[PDB]
Amino acid sequence: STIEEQAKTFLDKFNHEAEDLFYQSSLASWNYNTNITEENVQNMNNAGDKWSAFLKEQSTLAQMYPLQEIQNLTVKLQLQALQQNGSSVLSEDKSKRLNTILNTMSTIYSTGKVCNPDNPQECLLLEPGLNEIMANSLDYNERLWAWESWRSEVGKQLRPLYEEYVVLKNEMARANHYEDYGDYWRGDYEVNGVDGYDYSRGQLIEDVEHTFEEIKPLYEHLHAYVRAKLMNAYPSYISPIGCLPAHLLGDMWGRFWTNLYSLTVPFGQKPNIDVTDAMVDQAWDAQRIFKEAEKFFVSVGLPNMTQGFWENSMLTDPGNVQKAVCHPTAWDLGKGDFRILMCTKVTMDDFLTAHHEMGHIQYDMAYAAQPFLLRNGANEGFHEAVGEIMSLSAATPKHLKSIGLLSPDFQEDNETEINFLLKQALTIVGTLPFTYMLEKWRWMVFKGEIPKDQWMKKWWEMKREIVGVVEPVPHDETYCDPASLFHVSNDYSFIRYYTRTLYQFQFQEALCQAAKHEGPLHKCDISNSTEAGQKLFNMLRLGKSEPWTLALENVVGAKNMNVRPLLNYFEPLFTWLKDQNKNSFVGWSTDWSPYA
Amino acid sequence: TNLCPFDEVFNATRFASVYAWNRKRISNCVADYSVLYNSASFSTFKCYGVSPTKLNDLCFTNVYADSFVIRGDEVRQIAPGQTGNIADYNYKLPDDFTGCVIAWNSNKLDSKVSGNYNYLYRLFRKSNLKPFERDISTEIYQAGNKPCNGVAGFNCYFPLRSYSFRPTYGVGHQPYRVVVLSFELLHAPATVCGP
Ligand SMILES: *[C@@H]1O[C@H](CO)[C@@H](O[C@@H]2O[C@H](CO)[C@@H](O)[C@H](O)[C@H]2NC(C)=O)[C@H](O)[C@H]1NC(C)=O
Ligand SMILES: *[C@@H]1O[C@H](CO)[C@@H](O)[C@H](O)[C@H]1NC(C)=O
Ligand SMILES: *[C@@H]1O[C@H](CO)[C@@H](O)[C@H](O)[C@H]1NC(C)=O
Ligand SMILES: *[C@@H]1O[C@H](CO)[C@@H](O)[C@H](O)[C@H]1NC(C)=O
Ligand SMILES: *[C@@H]1O[C@H](CO)[C@@H](O)[C@H](O)[C@H]1NC(C)=O
Ligand SMILES: *[C@@H]1O[C@H](CO)[C@@H](O)[C@H](O)[C@H]1NC(C)=O
Repeated sequence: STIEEQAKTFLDKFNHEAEDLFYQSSLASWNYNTNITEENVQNMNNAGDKWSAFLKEQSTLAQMYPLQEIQNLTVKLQLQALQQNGSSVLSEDKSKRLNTILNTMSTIYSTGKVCNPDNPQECLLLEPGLNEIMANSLDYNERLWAWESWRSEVGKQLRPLYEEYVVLKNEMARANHYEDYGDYWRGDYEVNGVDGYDYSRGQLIEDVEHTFEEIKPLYEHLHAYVRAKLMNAYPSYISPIGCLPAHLLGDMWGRFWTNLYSLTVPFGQKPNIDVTDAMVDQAWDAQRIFKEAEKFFVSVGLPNMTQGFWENSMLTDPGNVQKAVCHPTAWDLGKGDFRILMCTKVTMDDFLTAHHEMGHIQYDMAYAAQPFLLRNGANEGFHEAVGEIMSLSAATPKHLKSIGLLSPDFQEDNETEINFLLKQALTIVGTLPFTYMLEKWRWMVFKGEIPKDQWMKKWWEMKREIVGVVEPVPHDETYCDPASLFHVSNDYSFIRYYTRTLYQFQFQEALCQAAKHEGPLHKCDISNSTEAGQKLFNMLRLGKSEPWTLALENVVGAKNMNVRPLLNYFEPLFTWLKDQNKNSFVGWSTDWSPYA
Repeated sequence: TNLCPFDEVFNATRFASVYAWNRKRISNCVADYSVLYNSASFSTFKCYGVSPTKLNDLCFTNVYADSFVIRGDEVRQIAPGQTGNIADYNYKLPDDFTGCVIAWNSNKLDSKVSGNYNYLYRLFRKSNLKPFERDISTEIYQAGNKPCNGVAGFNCYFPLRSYSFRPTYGVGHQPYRVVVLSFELLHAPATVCGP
């Protein structure tokens, strides 16, 4: 026998033996997350130890199967994932430093202490401290106290450690032969060995830059409108041809513009659609939310939930003495065990989150037939762009009438579409430049174009020209401002929040095209549509068996990421914004500074 | 009026593994095909070449009952002209089979929270099985070019594996008990007819 059919025999044993140990880890984690107790921490640790040991042992043994003697793509894909060492290439001396560094960073981020000057009495930390302070307040000085308190302590205590965190993570990625740690991250999108569907690591950068060039007008108009409406909340301190100060953009870092809605309302005296009252007035329980989310997927094209999902899933908070960690999740334990852990009230946000979490489950059931190592989304953005277009169709003022919650005589005025479109633009269009800039900064730091002493200088120059945000008080080369964010201290990628945003609008316009929808895209509803569900399933069922380019083409008909559908969605708002900005300046001058 | 031992077959306390399936010989008795068709407690009841009713009054020489336990998704492989692990390495049916296949769920009996490791099946074999053949050998499968010497290792595996049933599994992974009934028609008095 040759090498290929020997690898085929090896993978059979691996797939048989791996599914058994993955069920005990998931169930032990579920027991902890549903019922917190001291003795339910040891089982989780034991299961996690056994799973990790098995994975390491089988990864060691699978490196005696050279890839060059293999011609089938499926076995190559299954072997590549398992063969990857990771961080074990490091010497044991250089492996006791990196984990210690990461744990210290995580601990120092978790254990914060912000105390106001000349008063050691009260200290409020991040949750629910400064986060609540920088969520609802209209005082310049108070807002410019929490923004420098966090950067004064944490940054100055993460700069020395991060400098080491960079040097090791590169060398590891230099031992894995990838040029550096940024390209290691970009290797997720790589496709090789398929004609007409290949994709290189360096092409992702160029594909990202081109798209951002076709969103600048909309972001400039939104930025100018927000700036025009922020000169009245704070009578001054904002210049009409300048950059928005960092401590006046909702949350702390400026990652989301959502909390600026109370100050920026297109048409006041016209409230938005809320059906919480309707639910709470005519006896809506916690199951009817999950009984109507089923009849959506069943209506469109898709199978119904299993019996074990209706009896092994915690859908309502337990209360009493038993403790439960509330966070909406969707668990695939294997062996046909799907369940959802989330404590739900009777509101509208829970109703829309239910569709998200049920879409997550419905994506999992489709690729349960693939081998163990090929059960995931095509890339790191396919799995949260599928469970998110289901909340886009469960909130339109046509789905709600059809289920008996929005008055059957309701009228749709065009003074309310703009109000709904700014709520949806303060979250989607107002975060793309931040993600782009942060990931580009990390890419340059990892590559080496940014020397160690010009670190905080380049940060507050890309804030100027890419985002439009200015220092309220100048920072020298002693802070580490990006380290103040969660995904920079704890090692995580950050580009997945960009591409996903562009994917979810490519999908919808495709599905709405199969439903013969007429009118604005934002008013679409994929219900009772047997043509869109089949098209979505023809991508859901594959998993990681085929390149993400082919899976994307199966639904949208294009081989690359595109931004035009996102601009089509936000068209009326663009016209309104352009019409209401005939007496202002679009753009910002990168010279004005609050501290002069 | 001697009743055939159908209770000892369908109502056995413990069943057998697939690679060691149990065979029972039924002959010289009166067979009552009334607690099988009428009983609406069977998940799968399929007969090939013989109508279930009506044809329940035909004389046969010998009858065979083959019993084992598989999982839910594998029941479809107990049929002529089917491929898979169960059909090729465990239990093989001829193309011209004449008989019946019955399968029913047994979750409340064969599943345990800690896992039921008493049930086994064969994963590796040199060649496919001929029809109605049973192999209970335990020689190490030699996938490489080096001798295994009866010890597992690199490119040497133990041929038997366990199902590990648990109560919280899905329908397709739950245990199913399977009984296959075969009828023999030879140049014999055929003392098994049944009213
Ligand atoms: C197996 O044992 C049972 C109990 O002794 C027999 O009785 C039948 O049991 C089923 C439920 O398991 C009932 O639905 C039937 O009504 C019972 N029938 C009678 C006559 O009591 C059952 O017949 C036995 N199985 C076989 C194949 O004989
Ligand atoms: C939670 O765990 C404790 C373990 O101390 C156990 O006694 C209790 O029955 C569990 N409760 C539930 C609802 O599982
Ligand atoms: C690759 O291996 C899988 C699994 O055995 C098989 O189904 C597939 O046909 C193989 N590829 C080709 C091109 O034959
Ligand atoms: C799902 O639908 C099937 C028929 O399509 C039905 O047999 C089954 O009971 C349904 N499941 C639930 C939980 O209602
Ligand atoms: C889908 O069909 C149901 C069946 O009653 C109906 O109530 C609902 O309004 C339909 N959806 C749309 C968008 O018309
Ligand atoms: C809403 O429609 C009316 C009627 O065409 C129009 O006069 C008005 O300007 C529209 N509102 C906006 C914000 O475009």
